[PDB]
Amino acid sequence: AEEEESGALRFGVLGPVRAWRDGETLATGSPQQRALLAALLLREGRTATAGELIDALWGEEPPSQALAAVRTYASRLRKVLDPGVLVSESGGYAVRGLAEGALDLARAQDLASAAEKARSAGDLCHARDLLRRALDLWDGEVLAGVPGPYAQTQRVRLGEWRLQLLETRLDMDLDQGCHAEAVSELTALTAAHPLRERLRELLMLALYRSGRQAEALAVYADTRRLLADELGVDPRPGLQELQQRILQADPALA
DNA sequence: TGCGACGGTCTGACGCTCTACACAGTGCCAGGGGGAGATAAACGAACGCTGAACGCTCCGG
Repeated sequence: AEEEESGALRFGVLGPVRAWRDGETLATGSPQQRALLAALLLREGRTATAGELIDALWGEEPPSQALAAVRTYASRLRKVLDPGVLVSESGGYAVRGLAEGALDLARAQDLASAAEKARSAGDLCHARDLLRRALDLWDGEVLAGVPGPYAQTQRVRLGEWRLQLLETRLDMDLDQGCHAEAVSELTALTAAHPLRERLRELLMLALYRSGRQAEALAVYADTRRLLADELGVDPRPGLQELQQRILQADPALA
């Protein structure tokens, strides 16, 4: 609320895509219109051609006379948005005139970069606040209810990036000494994510430093059984190494 | 026709890499035809809301 500048236009892509003019929300429109807006936004104001926009929205099988569909989608964007924010260059469209902090993806990138810089500088409270601000950006699943293979690719990429953000965040939480909340939320996540090995290693190191051991090795046994049932292979050697060093009761982690 | 000579025509002028680069002085606008992009509407489609309605276990007086 402290950065609510007058005349500032804010866009939301990390969840359901939305447009905010000075605090009031705009009617984005149809799901394909929303996906076109997302495709034009994530390129950081780079000119995307109409054929590439068609490929991003629809993929391999477009209808024959539906370039005018993208034309009227862009016209509806220019209706909803400013006349000058969306510019037409070389037959394509680009969302220009965006100030800093306008796009939530760029804000997340800057927050992650600042968190990494503070990790390099060793500042725990500052990077903790930066990651707290970062996690308060996306609401629910990214790109909710939009079609297209580009939308699917962005969805899975940003979900994976959020997974690594949670991994780094909670590894730092185990570094600073936050046991209870970490154990609870990682139990919830591994209930949601059954085959994510990194989060389960985080559960192992968290429970080893929290005074709880039985459910830790129970989760580990379930992990090996499910990984053998669904894949037929052996888990990563780092998980076995950390479990072995847990078994010998090494006081370095404690 | 035989003669030299006069002349044009035509050809290549061993092999490779290490190296290896680019190329410069004199007109001007109006009228008209097409297709690129924005517009607002349109015919058809399926997308939702309406809970209703059928049937099940159900705790039960």
